[PDB]
Amino acid sequence: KGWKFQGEQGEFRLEQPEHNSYLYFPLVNEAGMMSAVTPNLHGEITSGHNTFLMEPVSAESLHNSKASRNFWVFIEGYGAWSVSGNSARQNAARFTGEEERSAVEAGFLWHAVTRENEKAGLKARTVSFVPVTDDKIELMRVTLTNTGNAPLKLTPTAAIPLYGRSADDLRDHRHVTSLLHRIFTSEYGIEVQPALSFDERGHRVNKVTYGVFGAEAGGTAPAGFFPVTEDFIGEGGALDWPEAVVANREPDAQAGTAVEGYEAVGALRFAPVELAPGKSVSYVVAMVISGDRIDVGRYAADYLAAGRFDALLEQNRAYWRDKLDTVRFSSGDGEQDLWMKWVTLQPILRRLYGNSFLPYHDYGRGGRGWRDLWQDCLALMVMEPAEVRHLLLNNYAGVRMDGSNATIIGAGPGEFVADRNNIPRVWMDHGAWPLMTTLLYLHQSGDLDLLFQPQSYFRDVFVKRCRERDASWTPEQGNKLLTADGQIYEGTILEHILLQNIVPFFNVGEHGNIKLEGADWNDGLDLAPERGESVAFTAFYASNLMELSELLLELQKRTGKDSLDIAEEMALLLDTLGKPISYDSIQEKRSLLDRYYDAVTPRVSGKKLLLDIRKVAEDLKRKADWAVAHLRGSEWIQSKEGYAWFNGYYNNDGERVEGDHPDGVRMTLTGQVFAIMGGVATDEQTEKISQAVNRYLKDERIGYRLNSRFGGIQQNLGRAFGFAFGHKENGAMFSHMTVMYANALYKRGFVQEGFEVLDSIYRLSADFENSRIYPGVPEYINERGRGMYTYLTGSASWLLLTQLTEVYGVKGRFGDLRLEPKLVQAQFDGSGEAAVETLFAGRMLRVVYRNPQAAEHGQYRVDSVSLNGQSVDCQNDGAGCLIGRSLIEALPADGVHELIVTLGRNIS
Amino acid sequence: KGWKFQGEQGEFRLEQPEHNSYLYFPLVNEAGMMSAVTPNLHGEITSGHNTFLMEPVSAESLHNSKASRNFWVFIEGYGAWSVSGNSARQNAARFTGEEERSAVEAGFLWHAVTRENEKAGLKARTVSFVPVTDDKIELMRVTLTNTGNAPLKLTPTAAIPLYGRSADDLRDHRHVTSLLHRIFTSEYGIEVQPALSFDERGHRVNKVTYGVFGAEAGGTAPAGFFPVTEDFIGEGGALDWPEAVVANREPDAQAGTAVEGYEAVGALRFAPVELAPGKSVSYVVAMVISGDRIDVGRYAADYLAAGRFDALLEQNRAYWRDKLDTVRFSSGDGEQDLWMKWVTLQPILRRLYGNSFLPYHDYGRGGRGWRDLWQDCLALMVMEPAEVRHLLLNNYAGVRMDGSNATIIGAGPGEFVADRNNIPRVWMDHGAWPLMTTLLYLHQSGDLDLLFQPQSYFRDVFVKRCRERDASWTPEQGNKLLTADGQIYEGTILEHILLQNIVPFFNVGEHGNIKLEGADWNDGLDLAPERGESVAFTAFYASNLMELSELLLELQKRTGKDSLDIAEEMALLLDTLGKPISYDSIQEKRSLLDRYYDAVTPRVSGKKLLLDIRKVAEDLKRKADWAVAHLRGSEWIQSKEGYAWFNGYYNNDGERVEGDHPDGVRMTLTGQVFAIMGGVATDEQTEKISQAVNRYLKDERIGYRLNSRFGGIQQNLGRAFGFAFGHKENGAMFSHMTVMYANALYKRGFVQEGFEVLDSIYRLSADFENSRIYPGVPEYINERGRGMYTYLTGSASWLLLTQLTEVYGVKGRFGDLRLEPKLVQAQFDGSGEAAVETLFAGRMLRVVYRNPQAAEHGQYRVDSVSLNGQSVDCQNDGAGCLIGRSLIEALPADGVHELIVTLGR
Ligand SMILES: [Cl-]
Ligand SMILES: [Cl-]
Ligand SMILES: [Cl-]
Ligand SMILES: [Cl-]
Repeated sequence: KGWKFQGEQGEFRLEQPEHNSYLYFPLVNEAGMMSAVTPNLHGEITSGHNTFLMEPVSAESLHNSKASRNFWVFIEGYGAWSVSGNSARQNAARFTGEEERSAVEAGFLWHAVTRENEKAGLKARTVSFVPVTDDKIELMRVTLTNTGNAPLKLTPTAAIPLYGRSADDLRDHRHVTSLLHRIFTSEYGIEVQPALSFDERGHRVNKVTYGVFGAEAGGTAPAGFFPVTEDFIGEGGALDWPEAVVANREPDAQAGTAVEGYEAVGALRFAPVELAPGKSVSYVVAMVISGDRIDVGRYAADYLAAGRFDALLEQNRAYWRDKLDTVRFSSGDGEQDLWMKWVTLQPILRRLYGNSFLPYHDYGRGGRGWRDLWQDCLALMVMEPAEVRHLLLNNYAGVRMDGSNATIIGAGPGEFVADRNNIPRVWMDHGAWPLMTTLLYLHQSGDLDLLFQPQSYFRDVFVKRCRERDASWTPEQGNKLLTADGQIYEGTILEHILLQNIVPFFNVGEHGNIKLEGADWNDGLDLAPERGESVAFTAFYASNLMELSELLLELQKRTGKDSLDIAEEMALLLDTLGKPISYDSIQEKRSLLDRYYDAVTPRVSGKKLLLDIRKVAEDLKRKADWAVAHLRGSEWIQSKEGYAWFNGYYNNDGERVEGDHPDGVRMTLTGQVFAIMGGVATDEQTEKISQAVNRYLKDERIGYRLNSRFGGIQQNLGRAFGFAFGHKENGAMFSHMTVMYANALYKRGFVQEGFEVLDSIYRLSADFENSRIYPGVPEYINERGRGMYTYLTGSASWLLLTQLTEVYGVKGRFGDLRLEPKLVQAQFDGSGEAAVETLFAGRMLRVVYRNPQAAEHGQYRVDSVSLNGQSVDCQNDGAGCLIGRSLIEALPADGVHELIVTLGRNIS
Repeated sequence: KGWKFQGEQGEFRLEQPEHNSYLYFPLVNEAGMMSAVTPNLHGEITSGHNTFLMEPVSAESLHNSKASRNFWVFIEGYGAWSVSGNSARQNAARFTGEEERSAVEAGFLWHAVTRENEKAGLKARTVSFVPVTDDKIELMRVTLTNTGNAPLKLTPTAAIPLYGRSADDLRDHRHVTSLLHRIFTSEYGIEVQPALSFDERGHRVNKVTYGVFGAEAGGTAPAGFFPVTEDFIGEGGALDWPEAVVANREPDAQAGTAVEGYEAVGALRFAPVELAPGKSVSYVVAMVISGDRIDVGRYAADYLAAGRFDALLEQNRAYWRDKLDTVRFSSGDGEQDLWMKWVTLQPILRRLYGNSFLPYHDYGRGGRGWRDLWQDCLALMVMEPAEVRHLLLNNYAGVRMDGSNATIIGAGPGEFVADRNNIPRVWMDHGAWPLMTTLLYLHQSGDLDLLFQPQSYFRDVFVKRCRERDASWTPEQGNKLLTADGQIYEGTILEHILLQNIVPFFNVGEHGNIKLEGADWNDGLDLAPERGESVAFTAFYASNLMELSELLLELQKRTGKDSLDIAEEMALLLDTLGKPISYDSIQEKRSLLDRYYDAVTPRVSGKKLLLDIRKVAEDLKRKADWAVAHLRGSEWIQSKEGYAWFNGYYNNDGERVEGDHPDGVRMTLTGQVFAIMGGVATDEQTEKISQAVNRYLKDERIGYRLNSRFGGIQQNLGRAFGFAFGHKENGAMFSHMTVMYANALYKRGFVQEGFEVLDSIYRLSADFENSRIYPGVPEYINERGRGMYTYLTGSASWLLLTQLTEVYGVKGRFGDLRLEPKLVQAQFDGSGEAAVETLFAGRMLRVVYRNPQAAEHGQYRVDSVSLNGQSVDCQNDGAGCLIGRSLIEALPADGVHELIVTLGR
């Protein structure tokens, strides 16, 4: 019943594709055309929240709305027929065993729908893609073929239903705003340019223009048009059975006609044609969004002229092949290797959609959040590392002097927007992710000097981590932290990082773990700001502080830096250097944090202290050691049944969330992941955690759940518990957290367990009968096994990163290349090999692991390593081998350089 | 081919009704169930913005969404079939000449869709109505009849697609919010009660429950259910072709099943049945919204038991017949008389829908605006007068001490909400409508003492007609104007009225007419707050001031009141009493108004002056005379062609809006109406205005336009000009203003002209081929002749009122009954009669005008008047005859009392 890969480049085919609800496929470009296309050509087309070409949709629209893209043929002796099956007549064959043969084929990045009218002897194939040009444009090519024994007489009509305004107008002033429409017909099609826009921006003049144009393959313009939706469908008609097509009416309008005040359709009537047996005719349709009236002449020459569609499709295929060839996996599981190419696409899709504008993602307006700033750097480090350094530098401008950060991202490089009107949430984990991302950069690049670049701090009306409003703020101060004498304060990137991690350490709740604030990574743990605690992310901050300590000593060891320049007020938080407070006292830690807040609000002095890098490291290690001992001694729990794991949470009544409970044990995956990843969990505790996970969270049908079932809503904890169990942030297999769990297991050497987790995600995703999704990893697998919120999920970045840097084990260590395979025997192919092609230190490498002895992980070691046909010496034997960055950089820039790692068995 | 009336109570029928786009019919009750139903059973069902049972829709949804109410029959030998024609199979017959025979019949207040499957020998009839009980409920009865020669085997499935949450979720978090759904099945159907609500109110616990229940005619419960929409439609299915029906699957769920996290459908599978030739089976479906989980047992007993649908439908018919029988017209145009019964319904509909929740009305959230507070009193004064006095008193609490008013209406009696976050618009005409409404009340009731009742004034952060923010404001001031000593200030209703009308007099622009502010009645004249002027409403205020003057002298003449108690600071604005300023000086009028504003901001002193009622009247007449002379002398314009009329507007560049212009003369209807109505236009000017209207605004196809064509957007005037010409506030036949034009013409004795106007509205509305609406008056007739924004339009209140008080001429004069017919000869029936049944001074009267000499208007007069078979004396010959209120009040309370007015030459 499912899709099947064809060829070796990731192309797939699915038979009878409209027999599955809710399917859609993405077409997008950098210019900003963002489309979704279903098996009957429904979906949406937009350049932003305020500029939808086709009507904004959600999931239920995909079956319930008749307004798909469409292309009609009026077939002599048969009548009206949709090339995608979206007509009332064709839809009425569903569930009667009389459905027409159909298929979807797709690739990088294009989509093809096929259909056969056996009765009439007609076949159609409709190819959709977004060209890789600088226009906001989607193209469609319909090819019709006479498969029968006699000539067919056909009258074609393209029909792209238009919306042409803000999603704010979907219902609210939907009809009123239709009165603002202005339609202009020209030789090749229809433009709609509303006179005004009425939406949440207010009432303004509009110039944005939405166009539908078309031509025959040979360049011939349409014979005429039906630009007005109500006239096209006819009195009592609809877009899946429109009178103009069904009664084969003469066109309403020719070129040069203007019509005002009506909903519009890009309905293009082509000349009738006699199609000989075995012959084809094709039509090209272009859907365009532009900032002003369209130069229809240029668009016709560029997109509709004979041969342009085909040339541009080849350009699309080459551009996407080039983007995705930066990472290629090769293993014994060829299907998973191909599925991984789709995973590899997803991080790009998230960037170019702004996590929005696909049917399930029905609320996004295309912006970026704080998390995205750091997360987007993960795939880029592997696939396109040139801009990573600049992004990281810019991102740190968003940090406040209390360690919190701006939460609305602006247009410009390192631009952040203050909202003085809405009191914003603080997410307690926002300070943890930046160091994780930045450390990866440091280890891939070797660019330790990034840490000493200067950067400003964000400043707005909100102080003491949004606990109060500063009465002294003005528009005249601007959005940057100021010194006493009025200058923009600048500190090192490292100063920003230290602040982000040290502040949460002191911001403890009544049970001594770091406060939940408005939520952590689970945005649905939003109802415990007063007394909630994220033990889960206390582990992450503990680990961050420890890594920082190690980082600083390594900076001294490598850079020779003996000193750190830090704002003088931050010396209060590095209490180990002066008069140390008791970290066992919640009162003392909170009081100290209050003194710090007072010292830096509204302004800093601008004086900096130069502090011994070892002494700062020592302070960070004291904090980290304290947190580790506290978590192990106070937050390690056990059920009566005998399983044990880490409590992740305290609720808004100050109660421990996890453990035994009426109606079942309560456990969270999030409470385990960072404990494992960061080392708070001992090896023994990690083994025990994995047993508890497998007992309480691992579902036989849907895999590793985010949490076990809490009965009913949990109004002292979060809105997540209002979702049905097994959906979204309540107990679904939430891919992002599950992948991080696997990553954590691989990091700690629990390779078979890690493998099981990663393999479960793939198996679930690829089990089409239940998942009902195309190749890729979804945001979650739900209670019924369905894949939900496709393509845009951050889990793809983590899956890609984990497969590369943990499973195949190709990763940087201070700029040097560390190779440490964690492949299991089953992953090696019929030639005893598994390989990855990957970019490192500006060179493309094919890292090939040879396991001729077919040893399991734990039974093998690196016997020898060769590069470009020559022996490489390595500065390690245990763990894995380490190759100096110079040897990579010395390779030629052109071509793929093969690096062969031969694996042999262990002695004794 | 249009609708046709059947019988004499306003019931109509339309053949092949789904052959027309966008049709819908309203079903509503006082309890708050608000529904729309189309010929294929689409539309919507809601109790408010946040509590939609069926998905929120606009006009395009009515064809584009498959999620109609539906009822399916799986017919052995034929397969799946929709009783309303909404299946993929049946829709595919449209435009092929193979469509099934169908009809809509409707009445007060119910709807019936019929359909025939000729192939199978099956007929269906589906009746929808909202019971007039205290529940928020819609009922549906489907009756199936075997019209063939052999038994039919039928499997029925009701299917009401559910939404069950806020319109805010239509797309935004549509899917996320589906995860909050909780579905519960019981013996008689399906309940959906979301665990939480996520909408513009925030994230909250929800208890509201949406139910779909059903039974066979005899009370037998459904055999089972398909509560989950995706399971009902099946993989790749849709609501117009759902697998559960099409493949005739066994039910997914029985009573006692709970399902969480999925969009829901009220899909009720009834037991299969063998239907004999000629025989019928019926099913009843109930759609319910409740504040908490539904007592399904009680609903089954009350709504699903054998015979309850029929009893409740009869109760519905009797309730609505009783509401609408308060006004009945009878003339030579029987069809118009019946169409007027639908017009008579509309003011009730506007109240019970809150001008919202019908497909075209896709933005209203069910509240009331300032205008509604006064406008709603119009229909109530003639249909249901008991609460009118209380409403009027409460409404005046919303006036600020600068004559402006609150624009957000609250929950409680005379509750008004401060806006606070948005700097709000001031609508310059908001102060004019209250006196108009109140004067009508005074003349219908005789209750002159209303004018002396005390009332507070509204107070918020906005002062000087929202030109500045009060620096002294806090939450601790509260929502009411305070005295110097800290007391809530109270002034008479008359004080409020005087203020509302005197302030605009001084608030003049650079050309000397009253400032446009954020708009007048045309809400789309919103882009000239700095320099715009509404000459149009300057005429209305001029007339109001003159009527006030007359009112005060009449108060003295009747009440014996020699004094008016008025806040001392308002004496500044009655400058005729002290040191008069020059009304010819814009500077002096504005300066004086500034001194007044300063005197009452932030507080009044609380001291009142007693002022001679004649002297106040004299001040008001001076103002009114000044305004009249200024408008006649400065705003009367003429085109080069020789037509002449009143300029209505100055734009934000201080330019005169109307007159000759490149690409065509610019004229507004609004600039004429109040000039005529209020007397600013002389009789000569009124004749000339009517010629100019007919020349520039009267379209042969669509009737009296609101304005002539201004080419392109007009960003120094208003957003209205961004609408396509002939739509909404840009040049459509906008019924409300056109009716007021007619009213104005009748008032001034231009009866043939008035008749033409009113008759055009009817003809346009009833020309179904173009209008494509059911009986009633629409908000506008558009460029293509289509009726738009049906049912809820305030034009119905004006049409009703004008037909009663001007055309038939049955109106109050200080509580006495004045009869002054303005019927044309063609309006009299074959017996030479035209009549109106109407409620006056608490009695139902049938006023019959007999015109045996067939005289035209202007050629006839009142020869004699008789009441219940006895001669009535009249205290008037000129204008019309006047009957003392006592003679009416002395009549018996039960029954309709006939009052025969014989007309001679
Ligand atoms: Cl067929
Ligand atoms: Cl956003
Ligand atoms: Cl058929
Ligand atoms: Cl509202």
